[PDB]
Amino acid sequence: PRAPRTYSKTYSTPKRPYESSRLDAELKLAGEFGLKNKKEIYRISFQLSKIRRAARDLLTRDEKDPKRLFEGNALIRRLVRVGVLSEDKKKLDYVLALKVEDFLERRLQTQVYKLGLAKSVHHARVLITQRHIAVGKQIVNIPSFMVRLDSEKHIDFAPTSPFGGARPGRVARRNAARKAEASGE
Amino acid sequence: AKVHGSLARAGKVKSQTPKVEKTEKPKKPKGRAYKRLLYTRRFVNVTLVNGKRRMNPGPS
Amino acid sequence: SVGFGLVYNSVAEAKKFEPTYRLVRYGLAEKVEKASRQQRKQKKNRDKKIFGTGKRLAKKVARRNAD
Amino acid sequence: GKGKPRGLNSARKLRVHRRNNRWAENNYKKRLLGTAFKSSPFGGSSHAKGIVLEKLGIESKQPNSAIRKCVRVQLIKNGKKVTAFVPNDGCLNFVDENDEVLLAGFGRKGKAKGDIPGVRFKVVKVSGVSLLALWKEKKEKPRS
Amino acid sequence: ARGPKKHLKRLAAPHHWLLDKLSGCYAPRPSAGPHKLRESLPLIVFLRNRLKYALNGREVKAILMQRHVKVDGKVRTDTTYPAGFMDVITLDATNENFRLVYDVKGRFAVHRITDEEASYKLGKVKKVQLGKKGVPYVVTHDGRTIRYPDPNIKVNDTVKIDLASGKITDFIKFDAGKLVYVTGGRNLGRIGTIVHKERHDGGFDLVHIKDSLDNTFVTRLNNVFVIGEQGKPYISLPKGKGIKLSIAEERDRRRAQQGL
RNA sequence: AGGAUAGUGGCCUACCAUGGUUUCAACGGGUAACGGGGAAUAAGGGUUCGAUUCCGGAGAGGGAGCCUGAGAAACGGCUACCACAUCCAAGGAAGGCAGCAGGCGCGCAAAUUACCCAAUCCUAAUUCAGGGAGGUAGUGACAAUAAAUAACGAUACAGGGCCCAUUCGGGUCUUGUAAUUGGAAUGAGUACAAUGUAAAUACCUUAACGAGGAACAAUUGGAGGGCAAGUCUGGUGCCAGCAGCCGCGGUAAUUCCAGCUCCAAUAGCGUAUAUUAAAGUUGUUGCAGUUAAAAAGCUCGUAGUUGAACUUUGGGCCCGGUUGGCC
RNA sequence: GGACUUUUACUUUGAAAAAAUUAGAGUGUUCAAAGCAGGCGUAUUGCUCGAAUAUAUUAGCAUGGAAUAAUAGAAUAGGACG
Ligand SMILES: [Mg+2]
Ligand SMILES: [Mg+2]
Ligand SMILES: [Mg+2]
Ligand SMILES: [Mg+2]
Ligand SMILES: [Mg+2]
Ligand SMILES: [Mg+2]
Ligand SMILES: [Mg+2]
Ligand SMILES: [Mg+2]
Ligand SMILES: [Mg+2]
Ligand SMILES: [Mg+2]
Ligand SMILES: [Mg+2]
Ligand SMILES: [Mg+2]
Ligand SMILES: [Mg+2]
Ligand SMILES: [Mg+2]
Ligand SMILES: [Mg+2]
Ligand SMILES: [Mg+2]
Ligand SMILES: [Mg+2]
Ligand SMILES: [Mg+2]
Ligand SMILES: [Mg+2]
Ligand SMILES: [Mg+2]
Ligand SMILES: [Mg+2]
Ligand SMILES: [Mg+2]
Ligand SMILES: [Mg+2]
Ligand SMILES: [Mg+2]
Ligand SMILES: [Mg+2]
Ligand SMILES: [Mg+2]
Repeated sequence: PRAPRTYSKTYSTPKRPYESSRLDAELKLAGEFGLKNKKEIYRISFQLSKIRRAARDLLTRDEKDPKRLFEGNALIRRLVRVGVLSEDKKKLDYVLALKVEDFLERRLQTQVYKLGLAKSVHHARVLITQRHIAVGKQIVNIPSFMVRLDSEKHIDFAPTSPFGGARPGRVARRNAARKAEASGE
Repeated sequence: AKVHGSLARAGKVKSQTPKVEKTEKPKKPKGRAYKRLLYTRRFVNVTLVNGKRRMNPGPS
Repeated sequence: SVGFGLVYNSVAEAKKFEPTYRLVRYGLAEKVEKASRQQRKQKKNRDKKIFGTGKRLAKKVARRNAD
Repeated sequence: GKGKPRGLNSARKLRVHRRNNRWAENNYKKRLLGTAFKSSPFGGSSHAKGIVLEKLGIESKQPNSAIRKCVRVQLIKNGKKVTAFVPNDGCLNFVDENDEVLLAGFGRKGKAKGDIPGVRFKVVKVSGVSLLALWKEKKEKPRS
Repeated sequence: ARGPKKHLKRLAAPHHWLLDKLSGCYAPRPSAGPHKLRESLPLIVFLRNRLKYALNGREVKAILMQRHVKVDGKVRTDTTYPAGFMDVITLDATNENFRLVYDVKGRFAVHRITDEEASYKLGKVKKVQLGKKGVPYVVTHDGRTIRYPDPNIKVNDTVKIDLASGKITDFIKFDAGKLVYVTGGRNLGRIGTIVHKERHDGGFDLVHIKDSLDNTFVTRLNNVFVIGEQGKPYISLPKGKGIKLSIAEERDRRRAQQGL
């Protein structure tokens, strides 16, 4: 006896398991964005499915419907806040047209790579997982973080990272110790 | 509808298969690195496109 | 790090309102010596079987076994 | 009016007609008759346990020609006798007789598979050990 | 079964207490008292969850056992004491006075009053009847039995109770145009004036109420509580005054006063 | 009418009357039925499930009966019987885990005889006592969230280049290959400590240790079609086996047994059973009935369903909310 | 309070339909599943936003409408008006 904790699945798997077109398009997304799974693509497609469904029944409602206005503005605000939907094209007809590439563009792994700072998406991910990037003053080690368009200018190297300062790194320290051992004092 | 056929030959082909041990080879990367390998192998290193592409060619 | 703080207007009211476990944390109290929860419950259930002080029962048991 | 009634007040007729005609469906008939619990070797369950009574060599249906290596099993919870296929190259050697075996259906919801006549169960485990683990040598049967 | 229930499972408590889903299997079960269970606010919920003066029930009991809190001028050491609508809560320490009035979201609000306001409460007349020895009396919404009421007082009227002596100071009739407060249903917390009252003899008299901005709503008479004349309430209303903004305009003022 | 009950009432009794339900499905039978809030799937309509965190109900091995009490037909109350069963000195006496933990049994099928009242609350004469209620930890790949198993250089050949690289240089630009080669980076793990906690475990944080085959080595299924992925090599020769289904296997087996390579999903992936979609193969939306399954041989006919048209229209006036439309 | 009441289906609005759950508003639980938190100073003696909203089907309740579909009315006038 206690209130159940709520949980949800964040992905769906596709309908036909083996479509060469979908398999190629998914692998191209994984390669271009440095993803680990097809589940990473599936999770985005699942998020589009919920967003597109919500926008869909809102558009079924006529204009100036209080619910269509209120919820449609909140959905537009959130997607504009996260950068998936442009600052213009602020409409439900335009949130209906959003793609998986729009969401993958806003991952921290992509943004760490595109703001210099990583020289690769795979480099960006390992730097992220290894606690080298702080989105603000907060270290973020999740590559799917959804930078929200106000944090872009705050993304930088973690202050407690050897790429940020205050420590030259564990392996560099051991190697410098060996050199001191061989050389002297 | 006989149910009492000969059972002496069970496991014949498997037990008489010449045993060969797997050849040790360098490990493949796991995870995001393997998908990276698959992406370069199929979309950047694309050289043989027989039909549309080829993936396990036989010797020829 | 983020936590919670209490400042009392004197030590005595701190000892009045603070939980025992926090006072033991600060050395302001002593962790009372009590038996295990199972031991207390078993002792209570054993003493339920005695009516009165029970020293009459002990006297009779001693005398019956002696004679 | 193409048959069925269309009046706004014909709900009783339509629901009763649907009730009558759902008995023509296999699944609805079986579920509402409770035939899995009543007339089925597994009493409606997904798996069952039994004891190997004897090893059988079943001659496969034409045009195939093979000995399919099944076992007669007596189920612990029912006492019913079933025939279970023993799947792999060998693996009949692992089964022996008087050993307990975990049986499963095969996937055709009844309806004996392939070329194996009258066999609708397959051995999954023997003596508490997976046939797959025994076949791939990952594990051994407990002799004692 | 077999007798009265003593526990209140969390997820079965009144929603307006705003108790968290997790961190507990149970909720404070209000004691028997002046207000109904679903319409009450236990003292532990008020002191701990609303006023944050106590971190847990043990501190709520510690506060109450020193006789700081008082409901309608009496100490009420009970932890689950069922304080309700228009109850006056006094804390002699902090010199603080509260009246339990719902905000416009149908929840008890932390509403502060002065000492002069805390000197009295209002009661809705639940019944008027002759007691033994033929002595008339009124019964209010908080269970108060008040002997020798003014004969003009009927049911659904409101009385001003001295709360030092259990005495009526004056009263308000139930007539069209009088300010009322919604104490139940889905319009709980709204304030407006009676437009008219439709009878429905045999069951459920209804009341038509419009607020300041001419928004009309219909509520059962059981939920309607007279609180004053046209304007000028006899109690100090909470912030909002029961206007019931829509969510769009609610959001508009959120973004207005959050950006200065 | 009386009795009984807290009280209404065939609840019961006496007398009296002959009523009451039912093809709009009574009565009976079944249920691998507790009901609901809900759950799964689903374009819409639907289909299946709901023992189970909340609400209501019922029960405490099966029956019945009763005491105390405001409240129980109470079972961690009693009485009796039935079933099971413990102790015994044989005289007797004591029982009820569908509370928690735990055992047996049953089975395809489900965890510790742990710690604590610190929290949530509840009870009591009560701030204090108690609470296997509850919380904490243990087992736990039920389900769910996030997401390591590498990243980056230099040396090898690609080549897409320009002044007709003439035949290649030019400070071209290295995406891919050299079981090379370099220094960086980090947590899995381990621990000073602090934090955490009722006390701890863990998490979060953190000093010192912690990758070169970074052996700190990811699996599960597959590679004829459906259906993404070999006609490569060795084995076997209608055998062994595979194969949901169509089909493979009888000496070139892309289908078996293996090695190599490849594909799919991936800390998960298969198998069985059930159920939903697919199923417009249950059909209201929305099926079919000449010949594929299906128009009763034919007519009458009750219940059901369905059932032609017609009764104040038209014109006018006034109030009067909404978009912008013109500083 | 009536020399005062044709009945019904249907539809509109309102209300009611516990909480959890579903959809959904807000909020950087480091992300997310979640949760109902939190945020801002002058951290010198505290200031402040929230914990929405919708759906919840049938039956019952109140209400507007009067198309559709039934029903009733004055024929031995035992009719209405007064
Ligand atoms: Mg018909
Ligand atoms: Mg109970
Ligand atoms: Mg009577
Ligand atoms: Mg049952
Ligand atoms: Mg149910
Ligand atoms: Mg149930
Ligand atoms: Mg059951
Ligand atoms: Mg009972
Ligand atoms: Mg039992
Ligand atoms: Mg009993
Ligand atoms: Mg018991
Ligand atoms: Mg009990
Ligand atoms: Mg148990
Ligand atoms: Mg299990
Ligand atoms: Mg406690
Ligand atoms: Mg429990
Ligand atoms: Mg590993
Ligand atoms: Mg092969
Ligand atoms: Mg293919
Ligand atoms: Mg369909
Ligand atoms: Mg058909
Ligand atoms: Mg035919
Ligand atoms: Mg004929
Ligand atoms: Mg004919
Ligand atoms: Mg007609
Ligand atoms: Mg979230």
